[PDB]
Amino acid sequence: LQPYRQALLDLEQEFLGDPHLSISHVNYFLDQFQLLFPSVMVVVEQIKSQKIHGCQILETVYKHSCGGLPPVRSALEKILAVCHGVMYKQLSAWMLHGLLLDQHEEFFIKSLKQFSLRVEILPSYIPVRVAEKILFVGESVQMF
Amino acid sequence: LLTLPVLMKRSITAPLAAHISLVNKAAVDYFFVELHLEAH
Repeated sequence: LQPYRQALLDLEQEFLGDPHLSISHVNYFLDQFQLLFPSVMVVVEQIKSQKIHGCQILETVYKHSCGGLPPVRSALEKILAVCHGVMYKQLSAWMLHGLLLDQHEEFFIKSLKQFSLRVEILPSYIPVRVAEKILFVGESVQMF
Repeated sequence: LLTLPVLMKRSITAPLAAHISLVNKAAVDYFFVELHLEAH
């Protein structure tokens, strides 16, 4: 939303910085954002109806990041970088220090119990072929 | 915002436990000689 806020301050220096406008210029200037918002409005309406949770939001984000529209494919890319940030933090937490910091949640890892790979809530674009490797080094630190 | 959140808070304080382990090693002698405990 920083782009929208910027593109709404940039009119403030005209609606009383250029003494006449008509909303046809406003409608045009913000018609750029007439395209982006419903494309992310459907994302938060998907969240509010499907009761999405935990890492099972990264699939929703990465799904609609495959919508071909380049503006939309940048907006939901910049959301995706933040949330990968979080899951990276959880994975930096677990793997070197044996800490499943995943309170009230699933970071897809549910003595082997609370050390078991869930795969229902796992990203489609992350394979089990490497989640098995993750889980194994996680149990590894757990026994030293 | 921190790349080691809980992971290494304790690791700042943990050289205290080394001091403790030294004070502990320097606790045994009072009984081994200032008492001669096990010779007794």
